[PDB]
Amino acid sequence: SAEDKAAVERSKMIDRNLREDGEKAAREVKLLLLGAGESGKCTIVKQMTGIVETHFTFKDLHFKMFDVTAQRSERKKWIHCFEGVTAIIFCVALSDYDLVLAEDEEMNRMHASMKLFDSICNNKWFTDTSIILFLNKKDLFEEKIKKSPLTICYPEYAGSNTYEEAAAYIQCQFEDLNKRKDTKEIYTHFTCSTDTKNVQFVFDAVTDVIIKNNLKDCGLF
Amino acid sequence: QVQLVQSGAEVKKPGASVKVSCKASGYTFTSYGISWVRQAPGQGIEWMGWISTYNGNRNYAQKVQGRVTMTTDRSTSTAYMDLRSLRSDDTAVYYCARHGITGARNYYYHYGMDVWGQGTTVTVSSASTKGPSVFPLAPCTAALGCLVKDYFPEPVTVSWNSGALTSGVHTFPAVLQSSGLYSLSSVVTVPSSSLGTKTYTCNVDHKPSNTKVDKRVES
Amino acid sequence: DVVMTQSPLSLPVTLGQPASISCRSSQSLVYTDGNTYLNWFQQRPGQSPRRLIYKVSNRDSGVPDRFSGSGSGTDFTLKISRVEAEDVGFYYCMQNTHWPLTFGGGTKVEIKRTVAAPSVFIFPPSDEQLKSGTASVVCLLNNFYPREAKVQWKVDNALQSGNSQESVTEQDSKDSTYSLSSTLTLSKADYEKHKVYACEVTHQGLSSPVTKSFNRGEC
Amino acid sequence: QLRQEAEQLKNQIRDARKACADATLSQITNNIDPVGRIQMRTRRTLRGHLAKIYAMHWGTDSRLLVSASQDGKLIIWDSYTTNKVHAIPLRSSWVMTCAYAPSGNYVACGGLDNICSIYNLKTREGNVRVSRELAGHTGYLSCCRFLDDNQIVTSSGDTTCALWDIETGQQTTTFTGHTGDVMSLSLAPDTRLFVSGACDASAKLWDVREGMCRQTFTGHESDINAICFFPNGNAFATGSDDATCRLFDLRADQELMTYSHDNIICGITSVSFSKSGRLLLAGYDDFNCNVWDALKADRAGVLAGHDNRVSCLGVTDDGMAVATGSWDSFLKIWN
Amino acid sequence: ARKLVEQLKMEANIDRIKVSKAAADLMAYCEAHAKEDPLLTPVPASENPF
Amino acid sequence: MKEPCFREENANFNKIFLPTIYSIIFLTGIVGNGLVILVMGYQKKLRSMTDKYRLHLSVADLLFVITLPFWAVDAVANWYFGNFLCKAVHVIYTVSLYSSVLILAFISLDRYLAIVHATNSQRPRKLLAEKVVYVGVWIPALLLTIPDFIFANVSEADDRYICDRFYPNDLWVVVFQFQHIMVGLILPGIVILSCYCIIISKLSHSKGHQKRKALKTTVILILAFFACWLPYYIGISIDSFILLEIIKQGCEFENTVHKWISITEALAFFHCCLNPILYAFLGAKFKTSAQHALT
Ligand SMILES: CC(C)CCC[C@@H](C)[C@H]1CC[C@H]2[C@@H]3CC=C4C[C@@H](O)CC[C@]4(C)[C@H]3CC[C@]12C
Repeated sequence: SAEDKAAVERSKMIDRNLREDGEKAAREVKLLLLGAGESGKCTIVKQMTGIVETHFTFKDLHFKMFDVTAQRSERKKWIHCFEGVTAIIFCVALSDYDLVLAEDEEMNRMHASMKLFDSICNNKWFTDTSIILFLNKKDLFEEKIKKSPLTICYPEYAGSNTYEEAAAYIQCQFEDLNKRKDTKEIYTHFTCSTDTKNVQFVFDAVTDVIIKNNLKDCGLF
Repeated sequence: QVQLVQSGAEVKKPGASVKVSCKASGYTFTSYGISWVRQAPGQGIEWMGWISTYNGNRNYAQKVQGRVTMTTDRSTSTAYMDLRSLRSDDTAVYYCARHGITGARNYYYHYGMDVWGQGTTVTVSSASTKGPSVFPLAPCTAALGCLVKDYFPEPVTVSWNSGALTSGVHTFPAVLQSSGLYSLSSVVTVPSSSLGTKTYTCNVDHKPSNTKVDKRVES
Repeated sequence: DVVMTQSPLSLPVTLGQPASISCRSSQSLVYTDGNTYLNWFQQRPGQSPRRLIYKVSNRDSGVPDRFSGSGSGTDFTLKISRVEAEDVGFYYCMQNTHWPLTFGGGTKVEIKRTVAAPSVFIFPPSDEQLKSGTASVVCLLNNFYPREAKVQWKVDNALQSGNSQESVTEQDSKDSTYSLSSTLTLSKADYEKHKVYACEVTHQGLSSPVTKSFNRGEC
Repeated sequence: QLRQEAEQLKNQIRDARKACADATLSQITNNIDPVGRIQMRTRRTLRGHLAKIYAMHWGTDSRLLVSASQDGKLIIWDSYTTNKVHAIPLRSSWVMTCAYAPSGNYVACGGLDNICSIYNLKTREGNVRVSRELAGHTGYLSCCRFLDDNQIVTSSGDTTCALWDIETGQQTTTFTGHTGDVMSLSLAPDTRLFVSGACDASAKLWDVREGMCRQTFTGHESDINAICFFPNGNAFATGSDDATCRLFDLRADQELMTYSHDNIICGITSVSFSKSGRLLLAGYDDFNCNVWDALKADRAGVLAGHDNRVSCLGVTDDGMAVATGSWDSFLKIWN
Repeated sequence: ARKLVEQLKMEANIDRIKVSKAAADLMAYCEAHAKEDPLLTPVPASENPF
Repeated sequence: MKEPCFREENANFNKIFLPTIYSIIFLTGIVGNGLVILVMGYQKKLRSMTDKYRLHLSVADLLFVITLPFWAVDAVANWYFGNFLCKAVHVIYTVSLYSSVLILAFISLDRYLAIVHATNSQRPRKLLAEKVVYVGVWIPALLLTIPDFIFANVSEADDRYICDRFYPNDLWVVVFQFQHIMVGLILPGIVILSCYCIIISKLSHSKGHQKRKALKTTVILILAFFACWLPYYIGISIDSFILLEIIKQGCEFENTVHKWISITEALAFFHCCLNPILYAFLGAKFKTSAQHALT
């Protein structure tokens, strides 16, 4: 029975290969990108068919980003494939309060962004997946507030037309749209034109997520 | 086997010092202790000490305190007992017996005195070795005997006709005189049917002086 | 320490009959953990003490089942069921619960026998001792029982005391009898000043006090 | 004008279907004795996957099966001896389907990359190499089955199903008419017709050569997740997300029997039949697999071995074994 | 809307049969091949590959 | 020289209280370790980096626990099992005692690596828990039982047998006691106190719920280890000191310290019961695994 032993040896070899591949895969970091208004794929791609995978390495850590904006099908039928990703990166355009949706003028675009953030954050699959929030287009928003007061989007807003206060208010609203306060955290960053600083925050957030995951795994809580 | 062997008999002078040895064998020496016990002639047994054979923690009797010292030799598996400043009262027989149990954590003394080595006799006197003087006994069934007076030290064995007669023979245990030497007698009885035809002789043996005295006894 | 007394001091035995030795302590022989470490010894003459029973009841291996122990508290004893010739010798009881250990007084287990009259002999001194300068006479008592024997020297119908030595032989293996010796040692001056010498013998088995006498020249 | 006529056409079809309803299946299948309570235990337990399992397929020799997982691996096992015969690393690790060709030479794969890949197993050097990549769909591929060694049919989420041609690599025919995403597909035993259930709670019968939809069956409340033909090819059974299973007949052209229970509130992920058409197997979301009875609608067994949702299921061609793979990364074989 | 009207016309001009006939055919198929079905009737371990 | 101090034992304190504590510890420890071993062995998912450490510790605790009935029987009446078991029991006790304290140091190193160096330290943890555990836990523990083979044997006195390590002279006792303390407290104590302190220094100022929850558990672990193992070693140290005559306070002091050692060693035996609670049943992941393994 030489063939039997040869088959067992081949099985053992291709079984030992799988362990190495699995270790290499589990050493990496996987991120998911989302965006409501302008598809949320503009700033991240440049700073560095259906699904587009982007690879880069920063400070001895391998990152991937999956862009699912070309999947215009029903979202509940394929969103469970992404359960278990390390984090979700969300893009919001701050210079979107005074604009209206292209299809209809009834709905404000940034209300659509709030709706999408509510749908993503409180989904049943993402109960432990932390969310990194980028608020894009800060310069255009700062220029826009002075000409057009921020009262078309928030009827309940009461305060000065100042950039810092309005930005803090928007950030507070988005962070307050969260419900699972005891299982996930939301990190907010105002995107800057120096890409190095913009990609340092992602590194810090993913390091924090990794530390908390290790705490859960190692049994300290 | 588990047995204890001691020294031999010894005679000393007042004010001297003595040492006796108790060589043990047949058991793990360093797990027990050794106690030294004496027994004076015609007086009750009494205790005079303890020693450990393991980290040497000795204890002594209140009366013999300051006059006796004990040491052990773990390499040769034996124990000693040093006594000094001897009086005449020290004449006794000193015994050696295993006593107590030891160990790293267990350390007691309520475990009985079992092996009980054979023991040595010790005597103290102010004299030296003298020879025994044997005299026949002249009578008037009849008995006969030999008399030994003023000899030293114990013992002396008296044989009748060099052991040719072993019927109706009596040897009297020696007694201490007031002078300071022992004296004893031995008497044998033979019916007077043929007393004149037979003859009787004594062959005494003073081992410390190799003295043999022969006496023929007639009325 | 703890003083132990045991009674009777002497105890004669007839074969096939029980004997009982009892010793009671000064305090309560109970340790903190309980138990009662009191053990009994037997010392056959010409040997070393041999353990018989320990912890009041257990008997060490190799001891005949005849010996038994019982009792507790501060009053308990030892009893022998059947007694043969190999049960003669001293007996002691030792406690090992307090520091130090103590030994009993000791009871001699004699063997009982039918009372027999004593045979009394007289051996006058010979001439060699007289020319040496010492005169000694003996009043022989042979093959008698029991130890009770009051022998006193009678010279010129006068009682002389303080200058006589007594020796007693152990049990006879064949008949279980005794033999006492009374020695009267006198100087030449005292010996010549007196003429008649005799020993007065009083024995329980004797109906009347027998007296054997002699005079100078006749013997 | 056209809308009013369309409603009238549908009304006549409904009236025609109701007239044909002479007697339900259960009334005439009341006499047959119930089958004994089926109790199957795991024979093998195939392991080596490090992530969820989304599909599997059985070879036509009843020995070799291929499983697709999210770790990026496509493994061909050997059911008899547990030995792995191959391990093909995918180019894209988001896979939702697999197929294993009747000849045994080829396999297939698909997923969120919108592209079907055909791998060649029996190569000259013994190494598995991609033989073709099929592109043209605008939505995620959900299922794909081999018609023969040269033709393959796929169904995607863009409400279309199409018939391909491996050697030339272009779509040959496209079947349209659905409203929502197509979630499953099943070929007939004679490989001349196939049916697919969509997200609009409806199923349609297509024609591989004619290219026109022939029949439409409705009755489900939510998404249809699985489908398969009855062995003789005159019936197919669907399982949907609303915790129900249903059986249709092509000739009678309406529903016959519904398999449901009050305790079941989770949806079905995969269904399959047995060799004689007597045991409608089903996979459930609540970690369980239920064995049904195609004629009496009475549960006859439960397969509870998995710690996570069961997502694939299949039965060998000889009827010897049934294999289930779940999101806990383990395959099991029952008999 | 034109395609829907045309599609409905083709699917309505087909012949139907009674439900009892199809049910009887399914029952007959189930009975006929019930003898060779390892899952309904377990195979003895002598011929059982697993 | 000097006088001799003989041990004194209370009938109740040695006959009724110690057997009950030994029995309670035996039952609780065997139940806990059995549950942990069954949960670890009956799980099918994988063996995480810390699921390979719970098994070592459970095995060591089980070996320690098996020893207790023999000690209880010895404390009640006497030793009946002969001379071979008087060596086997000591060997098992020593091996389990040393391994069960070195495994804690390795677990502490694993956690420190997994938290402080989170991004890059994925290789060293695997190397440790797959290769160095045998070199650094089981090999020294086995090599430290040569004195148990050599100097342990039962001795006969009257009708009572005592099983103890009999040493020739006092110095062997002191050397082995100093080795015992140095290997059982000092070596793992510094590692535990140096890793967990710099973990809680980093898990403190954060306002998250999970970090605030893990800080309390780490502090509990630090306090439990030392509060369970410290008094016994203090007693051992002050006994070794008086064996060198550097402490001279009579004999009642020696009897008192011996009573303290006897009463606190039984307290220190509770490690085999407190380990499964602290390292297994206080984790959410292990709770989920146990619930899965129940079915
Ligand atoms: C007498 C002494 C040496 C005890 C002997 C038992 C020791 C050596 C045995 C008992 C159970 C064993 C463990 C059993 C299972 C596993 C899981 C594996 O993935 C790593 C090794 C590990 C963790 C073993 C290490 C060795 C081990 C701890």
